[PDB]
This record gives sequence, C-alpha cells and structure tokens, in this order.
Amino acid sequence: GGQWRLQQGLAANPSGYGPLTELPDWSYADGRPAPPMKGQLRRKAERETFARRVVLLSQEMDAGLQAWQLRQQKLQEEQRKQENA
Amino acid sequence: PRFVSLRAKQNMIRRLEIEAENHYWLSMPYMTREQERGHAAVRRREAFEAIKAAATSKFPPHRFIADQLDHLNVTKKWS
Amino acid sequence: SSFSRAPQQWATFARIWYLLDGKMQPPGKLAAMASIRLQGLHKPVYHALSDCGDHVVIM
Amino acid sequence: KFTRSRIPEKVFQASPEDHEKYGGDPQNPHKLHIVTRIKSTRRRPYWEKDIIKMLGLEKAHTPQVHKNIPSVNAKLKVVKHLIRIKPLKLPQGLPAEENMSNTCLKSTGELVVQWHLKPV
Amino acid sequence: TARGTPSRFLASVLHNGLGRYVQQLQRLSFSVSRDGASSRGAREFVEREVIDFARRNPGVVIYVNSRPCCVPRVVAEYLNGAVREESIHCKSVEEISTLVQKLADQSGLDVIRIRKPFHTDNPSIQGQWHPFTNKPTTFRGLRPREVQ
Amino acid sequence: LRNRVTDRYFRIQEVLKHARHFRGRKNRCYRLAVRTVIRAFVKCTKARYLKKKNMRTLWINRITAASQEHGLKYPALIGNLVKCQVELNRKVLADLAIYEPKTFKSLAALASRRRHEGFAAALGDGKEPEGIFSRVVQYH
Amino acid sequence: GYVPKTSLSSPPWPEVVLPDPVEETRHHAEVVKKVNEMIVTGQYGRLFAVVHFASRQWKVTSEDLILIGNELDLACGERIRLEKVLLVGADNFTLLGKPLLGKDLVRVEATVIEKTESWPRIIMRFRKRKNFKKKRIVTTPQTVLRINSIEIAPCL
Amino acid sequence: TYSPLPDDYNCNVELALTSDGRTIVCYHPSVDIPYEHTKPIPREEGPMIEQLSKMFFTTKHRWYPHGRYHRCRKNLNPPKDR
Ligand SMILES: [Mg+2]
Repeated sequence: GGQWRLQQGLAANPSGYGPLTELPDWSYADGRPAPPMKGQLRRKAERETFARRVVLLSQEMDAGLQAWQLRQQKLQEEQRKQENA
Repeated sequence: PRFVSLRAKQNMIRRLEIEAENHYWLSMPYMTREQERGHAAVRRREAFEAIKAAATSKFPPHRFIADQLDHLNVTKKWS
Repeated sequence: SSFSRAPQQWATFARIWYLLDGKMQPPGKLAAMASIRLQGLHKPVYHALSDCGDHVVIM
Repeated sequence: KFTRSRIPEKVFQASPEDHEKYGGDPQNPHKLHIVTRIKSTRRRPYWEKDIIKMLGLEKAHTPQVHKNIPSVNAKLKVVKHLIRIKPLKLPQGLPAEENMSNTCLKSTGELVVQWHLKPV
Repeated sequence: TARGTPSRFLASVLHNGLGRYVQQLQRLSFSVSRDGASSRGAREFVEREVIDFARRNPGVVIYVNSRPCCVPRVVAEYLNGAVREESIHCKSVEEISTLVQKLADQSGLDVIRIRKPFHTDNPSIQGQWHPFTNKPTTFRGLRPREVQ
Repeated sequence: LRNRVTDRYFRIQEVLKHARHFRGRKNRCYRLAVRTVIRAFVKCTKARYLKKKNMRTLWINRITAASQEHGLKYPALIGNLVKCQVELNRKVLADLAIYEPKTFKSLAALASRRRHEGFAAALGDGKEPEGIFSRVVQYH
Repeated sequence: GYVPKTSLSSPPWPEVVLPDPVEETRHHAEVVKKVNEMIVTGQYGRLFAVVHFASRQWKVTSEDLILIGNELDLACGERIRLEKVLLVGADNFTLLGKPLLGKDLVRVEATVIEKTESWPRIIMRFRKRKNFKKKRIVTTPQTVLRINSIEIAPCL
Repeated sequence: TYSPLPDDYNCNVELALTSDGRTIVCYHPSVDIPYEHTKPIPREEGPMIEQLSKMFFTTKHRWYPHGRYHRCRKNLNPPKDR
C-alpha cells in the first residue's frame, strides 16, 4: 500500500528513504556508534553527486541568462553608438 | 479472440494521466532557444578534451626489476 | 501456554467438527466455506503437508 | 510504414485549466526537471532506446535532473511516453557546500537540504 | 543440492552466548615443509603471524609440526570434538591469515544446510494458537443442536 | 598412447556423488547421471525464486486465516496497518498470528479502528478534526 | 430526503459511531497510565521484540539465535544494541511504534557467537541445443547473534 | 461503548496512543472461560484397511505398505528443534 505513502510525502516503498533504512541498525552496548552501513555510505554518495548536479545545472542556467543579457545590452549599445557622427 | 478487462482499462488510463502531466511540464521552458545557445559550450568542450585525452594516453605499463627478481622466491626455504 | 509438549501439539493440530445448515442456500456459496474448512485454510497454522483439515457437516 | 512521430505544438501549450489542475505558473517557470524511466525501451524503436541512454535513464525508477531548456525538452518530447517528469521544486535554497552531503530528494518532488531522521 | 545434502537446525554448543562467550576452537595443527615450494606461505605465516595469533587468543593451543610434507595442512579441532582439516597449499600469508581467523571465528557445527535462519526455544509468549483461541464459549458449554 | 588419462575415476565420481539418491540407472551410469545431475542443478537454482514466492503466499494464507478469525479481510488488515505507520511485514505478522494471538488481535483492532476512521473521515467531508489513530508522524 | 426501508435503501453494513476525541483522548491517558504502571512495577514476564535488524524483521525473544547473511565485521563475543525495534510485546500489553519505538523505551541486546560461511550453494545455467552450461559455487558469509535481553523502560 | 472488535473471546483489547502520538499502547489481558459456560466432567488386510479408513476418516491408500526402496530412504534420525 504505497500510494498512501505518496500522499503523505513518504517514499512509496518503506525500504526507501526515511528512518527505517537510514538509522544505523546497531550500536555497541557501551553506546559507541557503529561504523556506517555500506549501503548508507553508497546512498549518501549518490545523494551528494545528485546535489552537486542540481547546483551545477542551476548555475549554468543563471550564467546563461546573464551572458545573454550582456549580449542584448551590448547590441543596443552598438545600436545607439552607431547612430551618430 | 482476447477481450479487455477493467484492470487493462484502468492501467491504460493511469499511464495516459502520467502522459498528460508530462505534456503539461514540457509546455513552459525556462529559456528560449536563443538564450540557451552556447551556455554550456565550455563544459562540453572540456568534457570531450578529457575523453580525447584518455584516448591518447594509452601505453604499456612500466616493468620493474623487483617483480622479475621476486620470482626467485619460489624456492625460498628454511635453514 | 505452559502446556507440556505433547498436549500443546495435540491441541494445535486437533480437528474441529463444523455444522453448516444448507437450507435456502446456494450450493457454491456453501461449497466455498466447506472447502476452506476442509483444507484447513482457516487456521493460521495451515500448511499443505501438515494435514490440518477439519470436518464439515452440511445438513 | 512505422516512422518517427512528429508531435504538433498545440500539444505543448498549457491552458489555464491545466494551471488549475497541476501546480504550475506560466510566468516564472521551473528550472530543473526530474525525469524517471517508468516504462521499458524494449519493444520501442532504436531512437527511443538512444534518447533514454543520452538522458541517463537506463535504470528505471531512478530520478535524474535535467534543465528545462528547449534542447532537453526536445529529447524529452521524443520519449515522453516512457518517462515521468516533475518540476524540481526547492523549498529551501539550492544546497551550499555546508549542506551538500545532508540532502534528500523527497517523493513530492522537493529537494530538502537538511535531512535529519528525527520526527518533527 | 538440498535433497542430496543433510540439513540441521541453527544451534550453539552449550548456549554459547548466554552466560559467557567461549571460543569453540581448541587446537590448531600446522604441518609445514622446511624445504618445499607449497609450504612457502605457511613458512612466512609461522615466522610472521602465528605468534601474534597465538597471543590474540590464548584458549587455543597451536602445534606447528614442521615435517617434510608435500601438501601443508591446518587441522582445527573444536570443543565439541569436530575436526576440520583444511589445506594451506600454495597460499599467501594473507590468505592463510584469513583462513585461520575464519576457523577461529566459527564453531564445530557442520556447514551443511541450516533449515531455519532462527532458533527460539520459547517461540510463544501469549500462548500458541490452538483452534479454541479466538472462539467464544456458549452458555453451559452446549454445542449446536444440543437440547438441554 | 603417449599420454592417456589416468585420473578419470575422480571425474566420474565428481558427478556421481550428486546422483547417489536418484532412482533407476541414473544413480550409477555416468551418461544418464550427467543429464539428470545437470538438470537437478538447474532446478536447484531456479528454486530460489520460488522459495521466496511460496513463503510469501504461505504468509498471506496465514494472515488471511488469522484475520478472518477477527472478521477482517486481508486487504483491510494490511492496508490499514500501513496507514498507522506500523510497518511490520508479512513474515512477522504470520508469526504473531500463530505464536502471539493477543498481539494479533490488538493489531486487528488497530486496523479495523483505522478502517472505520477512514470511513467516517471520508464521509463527513470538509474541514473537520482528523481521526485520532489517523494522525501521521512527520519525519524531517 | 426520506427513503422507506427497502433492501437497498440503506447500505448493508451497520453504522459505527466512533467516540468523541475528548473522552477518547482522556481514555487513552487512562490506558497509557495503566500500562506504564505495569512497566514500573515489573508486572510483565518475558518480552518479544520485532526488530528490523539488517534488511528484515526478526521476531525475537531473549535467549535465542538469529542467522544473518553477511559478515558484521565484529569480533565474536561483542555485545550489540539492536536499534530499530518496532514492536514489543508482553503477555498483557504491547507497544508498537510509528514505525520505530523510542530508544529510551526499549533496549535489545545481542552478542556475536560465530562467523561462519554458508553451505556451498550451486548456481548452474543451462540452455538446450545451444551448448550453454555454466556452473558456479557460492558460499555467503554469515554471523549468528544471540539475543541476550529485551529490557523495557517506563517512558510513556 | 465503541469496540473495534467484540472483546469477548480471546482478550480484552484496549488501544491507546500516547500524548506524543508516537507509540500505540495496546492493552490486552486474557478472557477467562466463565464457570457458567462449562459442562461437568462426565463419569484380513482388506477389512482391516476399511476399518482404519472409516476410523480415522482417511482413504485406504495410506494403510497399504511401501517397498524397501522407500523404507530405506527414510531418515530415522531426523533433525530436532525446540
Ligand atoms: Mg513476489
């Protein structure tokens, strides 16, 4: 029953993101935290490269529009500075 | 002869609904085609110069004295 | 709980006689209830090889 | 003969009814798409197989970020029956280098830049 | 296959974690040729690793025999009287170290098929299901079509 | 014969230790034992998929039976336990059904209570207070 | 809007009237107080936890064994607190979390007994008339855990 | 007066949330059988296979023997558990 979980903003599969799969399964009995799970390290690597891609594409879009606005402003300056003499 | 159940119609329909929303989100680009031009030419060129560079840097590995002599250890014995 | 091993095992797999009055009833809708209780598919202890069917008396 | 299909432009023009249906604004549109493959390239022509490989959607049910520019939209229009597109919405900002590791893309379509595992 | 092989249930030796933990590995018996190309990695294991290993677990008594063998062996004996003879023939020191630590970490029970992945000895707490759980009783214990 | 094969008893015996429990001459005659032994190993690996499948249908049979004891049906129980954020799985629910039937009765009570709040909530539509067991715990 | 009582006038299911949330939240407070008194005064006997160790849910009492299909990279003998317990039951009460219980509520301990390998496990592929026959033999690593104790705490 | 199941036969189920709304407390003590709901304690191969069939309500086939090949494949020391 995962369409319900999509209604609530959860992962459609309870083995997705969230507290069942991302907290560590075990600790030491002293209370020392375990070394991290292999799948959680892998998964954090995937999420980080995804975030880097979001930032990278966003910045290329913004730099793209700024460079276009310089080309338009300099076209208009080349219009007004050639209507003289 | 094969006939169409309610499962098949409801499945077909939910695919049609995903499709219609794909039509919606493709109807409003962030840039025009004039604005996007060359906005990523540098990164594409550097990426291909990396592909090109890994292609043209292919050569036999270094050979070492220590490996060849290290084969002598197959008759290491005790005393 | 706190039974011995043998009477616990006897209690779990014991089979139960059910009565089922079929007056003014359809035979397939009787047959479904009867079939479930004959295979033991109404028990959570069910398994095919474990042989846990019951008796159904239809009058 | 089975050929490659052009799709007319009236198909990709939203109506205000659709702006009431989905959550979109025609002014100030979204920058990034999330694309997911939800259908197989098997039994599909080789050009659609290729476009799926270019967009980086070889694995199904795995989201991919794209730009909402007309080039990427052209490739998406070719394989729009195999994918799902949602806008990448960002409730907080795009992640800085401090919040780069601690992100999570949720199911809603939003990308949260602080992902604790505590209840609110 | 499973129908060809014997199987067993998941067990310990003497309830091995309840009270205290006991290393189930009693003896190792290395036999290593002095001059011989197959027991090279055994030789470098006795010289480098066997003293450290022998100190990391003192409940294990280790015998290095060093006769002219043509294949070197290790013979693990366990507290429940099982004997696992494995060869260390043409193995590196690292491969022998992982094998010896493998023999240390395990118990003497067979590595045949294990039927269930778990073993409770008290599986039920609220009382196991019998067909009169989840059934109501009647007044005076009557059954259907019972007159008085 | 310059070099003919000496070590052939052991190749045969590598196959035939797997066939010792067949019937007929498949247990002894290498030519027959090879076809049956191969075929046994192929079944042995395709049976991992069916082991997983058949356990799951076995659990659905046991949860179905145990939940029919409390009047619920299986879709009602599983659905309305997901909706309580009780993400127990089928193996555990079947084992609770057999070994802990009060916990299973209380889970059936929690699932039918949630089911009724689903009914009453989706009947009196509009802005209203949500159900008590209907509330969800947001994780951030 | 009256309909006279026919077969199909009303729906066939009987109407349930769920209780009002004032008396119901008060009633819950009474129940949680009762059960918290049973946890304080130690009324319970032995517990069973459902624990989400590794990738699957283990139903677990004290003094038992779990065989896990991977090397945990712990020494034999090390005690472990299993987090992610998601049901805890006694004879007269249970406690079930949404989806996990509080770490301050339940504590499940387990030691590592042994770190074995599996029995050798065949992987054969064969397609007819194609000369297609591969064979592989796999042994997965395994560790056995002994659940020592399920301790419960009065934090309701 | 609401009961989500007829708390009559196995245990008296009493559900609860806590104030945080994070754990569901179930309380379920056992239902004892009443004294009023109880009764006081009262104080040849062919025909033999038909007689056993009719006695144990099974068919006839499991009373015929089986050959040596099947009697010797049987595991007489099978693994025990619990
Ligand atoms: Mg399946």
